[PDB]
Amino acid sequence: VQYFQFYGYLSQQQNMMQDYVRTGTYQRAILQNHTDFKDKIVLDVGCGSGILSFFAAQAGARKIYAVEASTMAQHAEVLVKSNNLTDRIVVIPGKVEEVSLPEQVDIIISEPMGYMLFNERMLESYLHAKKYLKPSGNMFPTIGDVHLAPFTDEQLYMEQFTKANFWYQPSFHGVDLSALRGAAVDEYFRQPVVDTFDIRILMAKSVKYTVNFLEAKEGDLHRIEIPFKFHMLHSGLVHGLAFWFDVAFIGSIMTVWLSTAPTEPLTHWYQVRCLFQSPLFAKAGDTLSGTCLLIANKRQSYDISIVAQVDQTGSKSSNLLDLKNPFFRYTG
Amino acid sequence: AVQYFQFYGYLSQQQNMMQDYVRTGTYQRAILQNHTDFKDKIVLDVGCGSGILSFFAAQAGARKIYAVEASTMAQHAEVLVKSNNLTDRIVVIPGKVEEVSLPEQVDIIISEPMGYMLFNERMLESYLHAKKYLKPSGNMFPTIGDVHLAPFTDEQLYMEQFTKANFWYQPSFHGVDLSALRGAAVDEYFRQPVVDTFDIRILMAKSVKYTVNFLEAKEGDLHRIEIPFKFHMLHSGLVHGLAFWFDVAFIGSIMTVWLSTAPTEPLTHWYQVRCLFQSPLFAKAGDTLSGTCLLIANKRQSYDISIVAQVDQTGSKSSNLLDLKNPFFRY
Amino acid sequence: VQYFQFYGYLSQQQNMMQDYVRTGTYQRAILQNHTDFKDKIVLDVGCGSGILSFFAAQAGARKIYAVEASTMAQHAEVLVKSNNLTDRIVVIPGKVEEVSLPEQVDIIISEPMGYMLFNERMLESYLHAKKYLKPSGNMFPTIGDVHLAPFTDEQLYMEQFTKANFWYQPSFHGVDLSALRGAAVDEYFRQPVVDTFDIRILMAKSVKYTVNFLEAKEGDLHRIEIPFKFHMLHSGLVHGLAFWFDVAFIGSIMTVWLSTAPTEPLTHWYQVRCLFQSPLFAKAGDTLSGTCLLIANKRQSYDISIVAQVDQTGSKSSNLLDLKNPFFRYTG
Amino acid sequence: AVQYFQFYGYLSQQQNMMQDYVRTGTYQRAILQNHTDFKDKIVLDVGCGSGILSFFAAQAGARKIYAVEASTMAQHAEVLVKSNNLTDRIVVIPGKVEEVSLPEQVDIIISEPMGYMLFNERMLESYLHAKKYLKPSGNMFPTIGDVHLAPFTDEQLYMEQFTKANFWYQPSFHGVDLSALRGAAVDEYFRQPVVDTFDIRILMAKSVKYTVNFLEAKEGDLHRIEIPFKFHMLHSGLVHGLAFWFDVAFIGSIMTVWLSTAPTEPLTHWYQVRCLFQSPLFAKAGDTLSGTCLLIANKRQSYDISIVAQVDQTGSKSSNLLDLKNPFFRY
Ligand SMILES: Nc1ncnc2c1ncn2[C@@H]1O[C@H](CSCC[C@H](N)C(=O)O)[C@@H](O)[C@H]1O
Ligand SMILES: Nc1ncnc2c1ncn2[C@@H]1O[C@H](CSCC[C@H](N)C(=O)O)[C@@H](O)[C@H]1O
Ligand SMILES: Nc1ncnc2c1ncn2[C@@H]1O[C@H](CSCC[C@H](N)C(=O)O)[C@@H](O)[C@H]1O
Ligand SMILES: Nc1ncnc2c1ncn2[C@@H]1O[C@H](CSCC[C@H](N)C(=O)O)[C@@H](O)[C@H]1O
Repeated sequence: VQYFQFYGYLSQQQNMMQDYVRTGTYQRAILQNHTDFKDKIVLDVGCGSGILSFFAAQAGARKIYAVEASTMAQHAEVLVKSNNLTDRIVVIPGKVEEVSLPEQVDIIISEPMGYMLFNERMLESYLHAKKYLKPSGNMFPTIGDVHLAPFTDEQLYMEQFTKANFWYQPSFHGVDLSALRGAAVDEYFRQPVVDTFDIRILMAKSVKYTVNFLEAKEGDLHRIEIPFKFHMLHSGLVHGLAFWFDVAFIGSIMTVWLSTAPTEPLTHWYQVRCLFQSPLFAKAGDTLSGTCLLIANKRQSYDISIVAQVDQTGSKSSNLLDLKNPFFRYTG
Repeated sequence: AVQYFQFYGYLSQQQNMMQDYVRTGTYQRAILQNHTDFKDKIVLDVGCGSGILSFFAAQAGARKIYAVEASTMAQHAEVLVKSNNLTDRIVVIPGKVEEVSLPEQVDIIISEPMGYMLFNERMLESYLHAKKYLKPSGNMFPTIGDVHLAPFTDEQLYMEQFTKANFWYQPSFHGVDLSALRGAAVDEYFRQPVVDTFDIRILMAKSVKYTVNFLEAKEGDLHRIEIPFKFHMLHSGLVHGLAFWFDVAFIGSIMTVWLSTAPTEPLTHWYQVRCLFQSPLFAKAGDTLSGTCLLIANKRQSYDISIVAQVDQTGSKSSNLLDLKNPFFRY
Repeated sequence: VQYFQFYGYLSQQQNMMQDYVRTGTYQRAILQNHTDFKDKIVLDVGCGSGILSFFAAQAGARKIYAVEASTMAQHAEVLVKSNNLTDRIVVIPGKVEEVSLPEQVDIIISEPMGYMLFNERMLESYLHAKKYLKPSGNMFPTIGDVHLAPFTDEQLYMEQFTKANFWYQPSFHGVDLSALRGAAVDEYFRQPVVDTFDIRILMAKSVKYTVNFLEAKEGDLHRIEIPFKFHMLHSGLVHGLAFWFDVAFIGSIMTVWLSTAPTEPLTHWYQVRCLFQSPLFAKAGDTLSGTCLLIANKRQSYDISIVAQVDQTGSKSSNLLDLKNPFFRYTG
Repeated sequence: AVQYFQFYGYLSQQQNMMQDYVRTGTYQRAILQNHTDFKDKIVLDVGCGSGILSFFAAQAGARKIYAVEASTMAQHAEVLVKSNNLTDRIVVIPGKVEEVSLPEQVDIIISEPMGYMLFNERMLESYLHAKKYLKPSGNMFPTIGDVHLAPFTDEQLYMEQFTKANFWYQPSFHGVDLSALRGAAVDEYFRQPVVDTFDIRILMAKSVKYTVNFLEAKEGDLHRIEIPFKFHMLHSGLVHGLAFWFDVAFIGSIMTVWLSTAPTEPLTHWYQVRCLFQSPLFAKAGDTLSGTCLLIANKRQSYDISIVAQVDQTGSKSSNLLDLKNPFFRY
């Protein structure tokens, strides 16, 4: 509930700000689309530091309502004063779903993307605020693609068992821990892995899943069924699925893309890998079918259910992951 | 706290404490080498986690061990009690020690309730709370706890933190002035305790110690903890803040056994904790550096931490707040 | 059979030579006992480089027969020539048990000590050569003590399981290896550990076992029964037994000791630890009883059988070790 | 050799080869990615050890795999075949490939018969021997093997080895002259191949490669192996000897896959092998350094290795023997 404490620290805000791909692209998108802003009314949902509102101001917006739920709002307000933008940017402390704007807006801007795009469940707030949009008003970003794909990583699916095996000692300071080995394995396999990777570990082309923020409703995000049918370009043991995302700022003048793909430069979102507990053997030619099912939970996250089978063999694999507790493997 | 008990509910977290040999092994050495403190006795383990301390209790020859765990871990602990044929003797009791009801009074309580700076997490309150089940002449493991503090010089540390805050002194970041929050940035980062280890060379005075005798302290003593100090400086330099570590003593019937987190001793998972002054104090050898640490307990289960210090000679004062909720693990 | 190749390399000879405790003590022992040598006849069994014969020459021996089985003999001969000792030192290529000396000798010198003293089984050659000793002739060294004692080392008994657990992977490149986990554990526990250690890991005073080279027969070394009864000075988990040895040069003038104890400086013999596969819990006061049984085998070594029980509990432990394949844990 | 087969009889030794991911993983990639070379075929694994290559064979869709192991390991391999339900398809056959009798001819032989310098251990002879069970148009894994060699400069190496031998140039060691064997000491140590890795910067010329096509070579070809070379020097310096590494290619029906032990490639358990000259040769850039490696097979299952080299410009020759029986593992 109070993960807003997390967003209160300037250090956390700094982290996002310093992601040049993230913050630069946002700026590019807005100023390169100045007509979507010149003397328009704006809603910045979750402004934090304010940076996005400050960009909307650069592009000529008349009025920008910058809503922030955390105590980061106080510093947003201090910033609007020293920049002398009190005439154009209004900070509103609170949640979008609880505060009241004095006016309908022309465009909504926000950076509500989490790991796997959906993590933190802020996109539901983004959508929630369409209640303030003027009809035919725009949203920045406008759409998001989630990509997923099969990977082969033997060493990653091995770290998992090497770790768990602490619990396979028959005499730790004289205690037999081996009865707990199974539960340890299970814990590590419930953890989505956060780092990047060589793109060569991929075994099929991604399949994408599109959310259009102009059309989608707040409740479309409680249950995200991602059906997949892969056509394996390479033979090997498949150790799980890799996920990444792209967002799109469709402006009047131009479409700008902010991509978090293994191919584009690295961002603070890295990529997310979900291991299978049973590797599937596939060969080039085969189809890897299943569905990835994302079920919104109480801890502002998603229960991930991944069912996959190789159509030719028929051998199958099913895994359940806990997105609120990931493993950050990124070191260098 | 809901998040605190979820934390110790992950096997990975229990494994990490267990994997710390110095900790895990000292406890065993403590328990086993004063077996008389256990042989044929009734034991209480407060927050037994994996169950590891109660097993050591069983090895010493205890008769009955009540192992209270409040996390999910309760269930995993009981599995281990079965697979080890200690169903005999180890009764896993799910819940908080405050809330459960043991059927009996105990000859000795054992526990590992320590956090960074000794007091972090505030489990010593629970540990002392459980004294209500302690018999007269009943021992405790640990028995006492010394907190040590000493002034340090480490400019690299100071710059490292300072330069982070100095992100917020920019005249235009993508054409945006952040300098107004320059102040607030320094405040926040320097509220952070740096957790890592260091070469003892960086220390500039014998440490003052603060002793808490667990046999005698009430739960409410820990609500306000006031640590005065007087450092007789031993080297001239910039004083960049304070380093904190703790020792713990298992005063047994046969032997005392220490578990230390001193920078001079072998490294543990607690590492050491340094706080930083926003601006270093200048001190000469032979000078006196004095002040107090105030540790006010709070709703949210920390720790509002205050450190005022002044070089008496020059009257150079420095006051600091510490946000134990936001450590900077520099390792 | 042809481990004599090993002793052919000058590098291997150098290694022993460079052990200052070993080579210095030998020298000290001989010259400090010059009367045992002045104009006496000597047999150096396994002279290698010759170093010991060269010491006997320094102490005034009339005649020294230096027997060497390996091709190291050729270099021994080259060395006797350049030192100009052809008059006093005779190199005889071959085994003691196969060559023939031209004469009975007054003293036998040799360094036939191996790991745990007995390893390599050269002491049987040392004893074998008593057939050349003049009655009331002496032997250098004269006696050896083997010491053993209980130790506590949790981390050492843990390396063993952490290693074995490679074999506890359910899917290594897709193969389940776990059926072989037991045999892996067994292999590591059959391996005596060679390094040194802090003496504080000891839990009882050593018990010694004495061989007197003046009296012992070649066949007393095929079967070495070492009965032990320890009185635990400390409480803890006992993870096996530590072994080390001492030898004694009992001269007319003086007894010199060459000690390989954890307390004396480190030598190239280090110390040998044998882990139990089941740790025994003991407390100060308790007796740790059992026998260590050393049974000479085909690979010029010893099968070690260690039976131990704690008398108070009655819980017992039995282990079998393979001395021809040790694990050298010594690094720094 | 009795000692060679005892060596691969220890699980620890099999584990060490398996743990080498580059090796173990390249083979898998090789087998699995040209599955057609296996799908529904009859396979021979020569010296299967743990059984690991035959399992990959099974995964590719083979029909019958004859896995010959000569060590104790035969028994452990069969255990794994049972616990994996591949009793179906993997027939463990104890003994040497030379001595056993397979009931059938095979569509493809697979093996990992490589040692340091490719040829060490001499198992390529066994590998090629097994061609007698190979059908016509039958493939082999690996198919070919390139040996690479190139001159290197590394004075630290040269001194390190030299200073060891210089123990034997002492006028009196505990009053004893060893200098007479000074010569013989240098001989011995410099017969040793140094096994470890190195920065590619130390190499002074493009490597010449020596290709052995396994599809075509008879067992007796490997008895005398003569490797001529001509290095067009690329830097002036002291030439301290030669570095040797090998690559191996799995020429499949779908793809070629290389497994390299190049100093430019990721490190493997074979590391790289350098030989040392007793005295370095001096060479200028643009100079030609030429000579030959002679590798004469011998009773005792090595390797008598000869290396003569001369800087043509100056006529500076250097001849060396290499004792593959005595490597100096400098890692
Ligand atoms: N439901 C909600 N209502 C108001 N603010 C919210 C919110 N959910 C998340 N936020 C805030 O939105 C911020 C998201 S991080 C984005 C920071 C800033 N917009 C930037 O682009 O750099 C956090 O500070 C968070 O506290
Ligand atoms: N008030 C309380 N009542 C019961 N258990 C508590 C508690 N406060 C903390 N704990 C539990 O006690 C454990 C402390 S960590 C120590 C674990 C274990 N005794 C060991 O030595 O490794 C955690 O599992 C935590 O969940
Ligand atoms: N049975 C035997 N007959 C002759 N020489 C033997 C032998 N058994 C072992 N040796 C030789 O004795 C040597 C033992 S190492 C001792 C070297 C030398 N005496 C010194 O003290 O430095 C080896 O060189 C070995 O080859
Ligand atoms: N001539 C021969 N006949 C049968 N097996 C042999 C052999 N020469 C060597 N071997 C065995 O083949 C193995 C080579 S090591 C390779 C092991 C396994 N194929 C892997 O890839 O990991 C050893 O176990 C060795 O004992």
